[PDB]
Amino acid sequence: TTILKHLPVGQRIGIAFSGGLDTSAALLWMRQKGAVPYAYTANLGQPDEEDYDAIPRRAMEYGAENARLIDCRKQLVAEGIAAIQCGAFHNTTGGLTYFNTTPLGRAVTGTMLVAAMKEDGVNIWGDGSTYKGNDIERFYRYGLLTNAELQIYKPWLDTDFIDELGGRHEMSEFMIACGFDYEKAYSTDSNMLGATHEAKDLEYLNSSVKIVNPIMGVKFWDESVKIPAEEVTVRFEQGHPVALNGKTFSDDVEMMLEANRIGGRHGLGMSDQIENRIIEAKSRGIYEAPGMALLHIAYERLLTGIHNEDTIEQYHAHGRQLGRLLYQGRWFDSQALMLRDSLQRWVASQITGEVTLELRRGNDYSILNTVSENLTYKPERVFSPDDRIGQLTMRNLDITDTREKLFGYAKTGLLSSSAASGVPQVENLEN
Amino acid sequence: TTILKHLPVGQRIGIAFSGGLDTSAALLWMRQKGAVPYAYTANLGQPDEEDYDAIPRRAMEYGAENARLIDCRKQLVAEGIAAIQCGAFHNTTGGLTYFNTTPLGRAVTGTMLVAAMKEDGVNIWGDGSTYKGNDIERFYRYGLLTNAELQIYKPWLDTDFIDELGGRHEMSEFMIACGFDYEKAYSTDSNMLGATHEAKDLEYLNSSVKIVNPIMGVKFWDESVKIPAEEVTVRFEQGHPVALNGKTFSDDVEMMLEANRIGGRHGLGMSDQIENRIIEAKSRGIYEAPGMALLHIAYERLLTGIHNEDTIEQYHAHGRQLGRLLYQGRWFDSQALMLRDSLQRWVASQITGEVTLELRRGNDYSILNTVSENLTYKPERVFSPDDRIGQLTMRNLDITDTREKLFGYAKTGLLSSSAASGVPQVENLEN
Amino acid sequence: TTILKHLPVGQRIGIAFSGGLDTSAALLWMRQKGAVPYAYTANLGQPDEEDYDAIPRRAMEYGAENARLIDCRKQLVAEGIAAIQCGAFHNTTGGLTYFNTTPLGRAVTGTMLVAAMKEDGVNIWGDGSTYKGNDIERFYRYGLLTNAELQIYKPWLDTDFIDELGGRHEMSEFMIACGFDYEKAYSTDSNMLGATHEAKDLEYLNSSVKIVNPIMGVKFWDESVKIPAEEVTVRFEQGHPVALNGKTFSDDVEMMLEANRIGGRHGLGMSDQIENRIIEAKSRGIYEAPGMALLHIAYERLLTGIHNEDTIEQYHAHGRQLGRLLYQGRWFDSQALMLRDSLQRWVASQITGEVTLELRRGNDYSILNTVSENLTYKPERVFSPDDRIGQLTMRNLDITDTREKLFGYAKTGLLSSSAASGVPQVENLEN
Amino acid sequence: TTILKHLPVGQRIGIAFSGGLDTSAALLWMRQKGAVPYAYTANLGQPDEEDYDAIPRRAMEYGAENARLIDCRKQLVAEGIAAIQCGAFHNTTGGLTYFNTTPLGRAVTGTMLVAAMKEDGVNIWGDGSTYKGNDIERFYRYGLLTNAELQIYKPWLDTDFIDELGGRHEMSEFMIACGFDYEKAYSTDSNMLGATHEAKDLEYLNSSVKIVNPIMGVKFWDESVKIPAEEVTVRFEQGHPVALNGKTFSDDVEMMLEANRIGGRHGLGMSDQIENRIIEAKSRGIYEAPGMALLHIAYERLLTGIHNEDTIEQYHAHGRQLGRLLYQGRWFDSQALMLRDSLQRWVASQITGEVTLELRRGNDYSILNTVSENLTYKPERVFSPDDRIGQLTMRNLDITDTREKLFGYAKTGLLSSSAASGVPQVENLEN
Ligand SMILES: Nc1ncnc2c1ncn2[C@@H]1O[C@H](COP(=O)(O)OP(=O)(O)OP(=O)(O)O)[C@@H](O)[C@H]1O
Ligand SMILES: Nc1ncnc2c1ncn2[C@@H]1O[C@H](COP(=O)(O)OP(=O)(O)OP(=O)(O)O)[C@@H](O)[C@H]1O
Ligand SMILES: Nc1ncnc2c1ncn2[C@@H]1O[C@H](COP(=O)(O)OP(=O)(O)OP(=O)(O)O)[C@@H](O)[C@H]1O
Ligand SMILES: Nc1ncnc2c1ncn2[C@@H]1O[C@H](COP(=O)(O)OP(=O)(O)OP(=O)(O)O)[C@@H](O)[C@H]1O
Repeated sequence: TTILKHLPVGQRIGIAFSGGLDTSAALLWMRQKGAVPYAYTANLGQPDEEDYDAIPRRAMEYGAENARLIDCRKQLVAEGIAAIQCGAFHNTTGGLTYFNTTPLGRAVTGTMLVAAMKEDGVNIWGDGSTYKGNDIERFYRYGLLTNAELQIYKPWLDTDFIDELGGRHEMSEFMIACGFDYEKAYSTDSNMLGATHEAKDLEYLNSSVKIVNPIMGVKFWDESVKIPAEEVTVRFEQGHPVALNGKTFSDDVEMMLEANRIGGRHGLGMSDQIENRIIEAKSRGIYEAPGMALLHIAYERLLTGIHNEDTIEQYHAHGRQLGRLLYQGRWFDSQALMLRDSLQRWVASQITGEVTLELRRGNDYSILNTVSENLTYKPERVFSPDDRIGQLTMRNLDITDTREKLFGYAKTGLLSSSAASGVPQVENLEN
Repeated sequence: TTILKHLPVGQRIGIAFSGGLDTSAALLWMRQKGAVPYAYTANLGQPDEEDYDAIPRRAMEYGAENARLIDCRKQLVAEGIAAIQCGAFHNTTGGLTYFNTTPLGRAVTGTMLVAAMKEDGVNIWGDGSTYKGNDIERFYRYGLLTNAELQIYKPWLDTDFIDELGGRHEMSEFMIACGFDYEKAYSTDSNMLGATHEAKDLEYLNSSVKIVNPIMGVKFWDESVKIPAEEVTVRFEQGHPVALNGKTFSDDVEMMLEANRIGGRHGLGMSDQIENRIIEAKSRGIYEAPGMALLHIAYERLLTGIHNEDTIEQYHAHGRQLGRLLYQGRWFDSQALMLRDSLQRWVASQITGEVTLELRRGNDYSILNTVSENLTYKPERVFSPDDRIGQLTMRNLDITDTREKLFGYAKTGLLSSSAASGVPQVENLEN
Repeated sequence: TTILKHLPVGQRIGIAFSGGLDTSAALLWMRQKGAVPYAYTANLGQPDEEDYDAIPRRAMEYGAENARLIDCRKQLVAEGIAAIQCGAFHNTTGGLTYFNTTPLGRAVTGTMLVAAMKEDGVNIWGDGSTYKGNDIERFYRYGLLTNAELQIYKPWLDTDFIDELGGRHEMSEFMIACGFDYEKAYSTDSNMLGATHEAKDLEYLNSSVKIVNPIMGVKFWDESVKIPAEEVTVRFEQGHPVALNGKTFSDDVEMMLEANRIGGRHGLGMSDQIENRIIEAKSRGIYEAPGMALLHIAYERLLTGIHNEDTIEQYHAHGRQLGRLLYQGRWFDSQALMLRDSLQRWVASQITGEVTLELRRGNDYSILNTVSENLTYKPERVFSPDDRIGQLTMRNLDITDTREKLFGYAKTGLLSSSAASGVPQVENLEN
Repeated sequence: TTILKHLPVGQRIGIAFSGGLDTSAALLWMRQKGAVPYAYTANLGQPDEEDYDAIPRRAMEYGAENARLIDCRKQLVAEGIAAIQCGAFHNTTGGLTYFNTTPLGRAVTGTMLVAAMKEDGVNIWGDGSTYKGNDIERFYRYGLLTNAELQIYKPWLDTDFIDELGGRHEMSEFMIACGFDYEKAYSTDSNMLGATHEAKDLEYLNSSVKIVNPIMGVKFWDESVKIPAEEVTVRFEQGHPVALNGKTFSDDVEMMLEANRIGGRHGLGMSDQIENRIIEAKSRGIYEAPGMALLHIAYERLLTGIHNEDTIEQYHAHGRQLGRLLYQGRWFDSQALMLRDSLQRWVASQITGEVTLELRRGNDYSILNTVSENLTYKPERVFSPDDRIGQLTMRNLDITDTREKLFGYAKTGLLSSSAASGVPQVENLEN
């Protein structure tokens, strides 16, 4: 089988080790019960993490056979930039978008840590994501995709485990009992692309961003917090974000880190979404992604000045589709690769230019300038009145056909046959 | 022919009379040259219009055989609400949307004024839209659609006319010469759904919202302008917006007028778009639509809590498609009616509920509450760990197929065959 | 729970009783083991069924508390006609289509039999579909959709059951042992809309239609079988198929039965498809649907003469999407209803006319005539050379933008910069 | 201007010279009137053309300054194969498809002949396509795309020309008068990918394929014509068609020529389509494309055995969209390149395998075998009954939401609240 319901005694088990209580207690438990756990910690540039190096040490202290720190920032930022280039975001509300930051983190974490484990001769994976969420499924697909012989063991869904220790307090009393010493209004996941806040009090639709203490930006909704308007420039070269406020970077990680600081000072990008889980039930989250939002705005502004209507519609439609696949843990499936590759090659390749913005609070900003060697937009941009008259006349054929259709629809009752207005009246409950 | 290149002497000609210099001079000229012009003015609830009644009088004074004021507010608001229900908006940049307010105005104006003219035995139409824009084509389609025998005469594209008087000063000197007495950094069109600002200085991408004196809201970008945060509630009943801040209205026109005041105090909805004209060339505009934006945000928030993923994706895809048809002057074509009707019946019908927002400046706002008897979202909402294990296992078949595809793509060079990362590397210029 | 793993002793259990060995043995077993089974047989107009009345009698003989025959033909044909109107078919190969006949049968069977059971105070359902196929899931969704308190019991996935009797021979020896007396190269499912043939020898891609003994048509691939060319006319009225060869019918069931005879004499509609199961693994089937195919061809021919390009594209795109939802057992989900309703109202409503065809063997036929009061097509159908010149000239703006894009793509290596042909060369493995 | 209304005396004019009466008379006339015409003939592998070499000679005899024969077969076949790989076909009726053969011919002809002309210092183009069709616009876009300074001169839309000689007889009397010596039920255009038949008697929907004398295949509808069943194998390697009946070819042109012979003996691929012109009016045509059809069938059969559901849906949707762009003369526009490139790279690259078919008459054939190293389909292809039970159970959340929606739709009147059937009844004219 793929999913082992019980602890594989004596077997080498890889654990995606975050360092929290859940994985610490599970690691200690798996060792105590006879398994040989190996710890793998992903450096994802978590904004509230200042000492990634201490994590593998705690894993060793708790029983890990070996513990490694895998740096995933470069790959994370590369995929985040690809998402920006593809507009691979689908959970939107009134124009505010969730930038699929956790989905991106799992795609890189799931593949890189499993590759690292297979490299160390480890073919069993364990991660603390619960059986009720999206993550459990994302890690599942990316892992089996990377290692065909990968088997999954999640002690948290093992009777023997859940039996004795099953709650937070249960795990804490367990650590104490094992000889080792050692709560918000919501849970937070984060990486350098963004932070998500969900569960607990955020489960209630009457809670709001007001109970959140943002970790990548300021509380822009608090009028007492001072936020000076700020001018910012964002420049792209062939789809690559290369300069912020005229400064370049040694690598994309440093660029994204700076994008985060700029948007962070304003709270740019924060949204509140009710979304659909992979298991077709809804969930609610409050999200942060200051740098992604900054790049996304500049990218789209350039896009509107550089590409034609049909190409921009493909960016939107293929982008939304890709966003859903990314969210489902299918970022590397053939249908996703095809959409991503096509958008990167034909849309992003031409995105060269610079956008100037004035940022104030949250999502309030203004566009101040747009420049590009590739613009198809031109001020006061060729044809005569007579050329237009002919073009207008060529429309008569189709207008006549449409007029006949309206007559036919009125006849069959879809449009009111009695409309002393001139405005066709569609016959449904709303009109 | 349909488009008459020269003035039809002695013939009754209908003129969409706005009251501006252009149509005033044209009316006087057409009468002077032998035609029998009839004036029709549409009451569209233009925000900067306080005396619609005086317009037909000026038409009479300038030579109109008869002049009528056609009230189009009810139809305008009805179509605007339908657009909200259908998310019929397509020009977006970073989540900021143009609400197709001029397109909606033309659809109602073009049909209603032509119906009024045909009613008075008038079968020739003239309107001052230039031969370089979208409007000329919108009025053309809606008119011929409403009156099969409609012929078009636009003096502004008549040699005899353009010859003598051809400029603004030319027309002004013409009025004076005819015995009658009588400039911004951009041109403005507006109706009660919104205001558009384009041309002149706005043709330059280095101009911005800063040179605009908004007519439906405040200058939220001016830090010296004081804008108190404000809580607002918006309630829908079966897709119909029925209450604002707990108050109902005698009709939808009054509701929209109030929505405008609420969003106006904050500058909600304002955007800057580079878009594609019907003639496939780009144009730039700065837009206002405070009430539409307010309703749009609340509607979408409810939508995310009430409908499933596939239904919401149809709202987005069909909505964007509909927005483009609306923009092209095809709001009543069969393909548009089908999308609009389907969305009104199956999506809007279930949109019942109330959304509470906190508005600050421009597009900076927060969602404070979302309630609905039709929510499918439920706090802490059924299945066991074992149920999930089986569901996860059912994925293996497709994961194996995908793994084989990745192998095949690496083999054919689409993915790097040499990737010591674990993260598949797509082979294109961006990666 | 929803799915009962073990027999609910003493409880009333509803069984979708087909009369085959599987359900006969299961019914006898469930009674013998203490449950109180009720039998429900759906009359679906199975082509190879001549005595539906005897089925409930055999159920009574085997232990059914009560047995009913539910006529589902009218609903089946109504849904089949809706599918035709919506082009709700998605498994196609070289233009040959699977008409989703089993999916349609399950939607009507699953809802109607469950309603019948709930009517008799029965709230547990059992059906013999295996745990490896699509059907098990289709019946599951339609049942719970119709009865919220419905619980599922499938003895075939019950250890106690599978234990003792688990094979065909096991069940046969069981009947004998219980006091009652009593194999092709593939399995067949069928209803009056079509017949499916799959499994066994058809699992192999080197098998073909040659091993199939069609039950709704002749062996058109056998040159020794004589098939006279035949002229046939098909007439629709507002989307409803009303006449075949000039004759009308007392109801749609009789019309479909005649459509089947006409197409059957030729083998019209037969296809061989490799498709994707709901569980994302592939399956292979050989299908028959002579009447559906006949109506589908005539409907589409009229569609091409009556509706415009955008409307026809929506028919194809929304139709394919709907076909997939139908196949998944989601024919009544909101996203499906929206697509189906929109197509029926705006596309089908205008389909009035008659198509004449000459049928020969299999899918070889010719179109001989197409007539319709609603045609927008007209022989030698308005504009001048000068009108076209202007229209062509209006294209220059976009052509220039496209030329600049080609230059940009060549520059970035997507198109060959070295092409002494004039034909742009896309840079990928295929060119 | 771009389109010259009158003959540019003394100027070098390039003429796409087919050799027919129309271009022969125009060439002679343009020389006689003072222009300096250059002739360019495209070798497109026209099936009914046995002496392409004589064409430029006749051009020289009629006054051409120089005349060249440009071989376009290789490029034509390359683009035709790309279309097959992308399923770039959109005019379909009952599964029968028009393979966009003229659109492909114009894309190669328009670009290659203009490049040849610009090469000879010729910057004015003339072609005999009428102002009422699609071709005039296709040649227009491909030409200006290839040569920015290209100007168009079509004598057929020149008053001076149309004045004196305007009809066929007029042109014939003209040739005689100039010292040179020298009708079906429809017009035919053709190249090695296919033949189109339209106009004249085919304008009437009561005409049929029976009045057509096919030029690429036999009259399969004539029962007296003997057509022996034939087995054929088609093999692809990474999307490239490489073998037919086990034989390979020196180049793709020879392969396509053989594909044509094979399908031609049976009349495979012939269809009758009512379609929409670029100018939104309908037209009718009868088409031949035996080789394209043969490759298309084999390609799709392999596609169904190799790619997953989402990837196949993209092939269909993106393919149909691409087909429309191709038809409009936009085969090289950015939105087309993006769709074509994505499909070639991610779908076609994996199409390796062989399909065996039995061809009889017209579109009647059977699939006999399908093999591929890349198949994801496998006979008797992993999961247990318990795994399926859990997977089925995970559906309850969404089923409950859907049940609530049905209740809501019944409440708002979209579904009958009174349905003693169990089958939800959609409330519209069709049900
Ligand atoms: N930086 C990291 N390195 C390695 N593994 C990690 C890292 N961050 C998270 N994980 C793994 O992912 C699991 C889930 O993450 P986390 O506990 O933060 O999520 P959550 O908010 O509880 O949501 P869910 O349970 O749905 O995943 C952790 O138990 C751990 O196995
Ligand atoms: N309220 C109205 N009632 C009747 N006709 C109107 C009204 N508003 C505008 N029109 C008609 O529409 C024409 C175009 O409107 P307007 O002059 O405001 O547009 P514009 O900004 O110049 O842009 P364009 O020229 O592209 O339309 C006017 O010349 C007039 O004929
Ligand atoms: N006419 C009918 N009336 C009632 N129930 C039926 C009828 N036809 C089929 N069924 C039910 O559907 C079940 C599955 O049908 P059948 O055995 O014909 O399918 P199959 O070819 O074995 O494929 P699968 O197992 O995937 O359904 C039967 O066991 C029976 O419960
Ligand atoms: N092989 C060729 N080489 C060069 N030019 C060609 C060739 N075939 C066709 N053309 C050009 O295309 C024009 C149109 O082709 P043709 O006359 O065959 O089309 P048609 O059936 O009359 O339809 P339409 O007028 O709509 O193009 C010809 O007048 C000629 O200029």
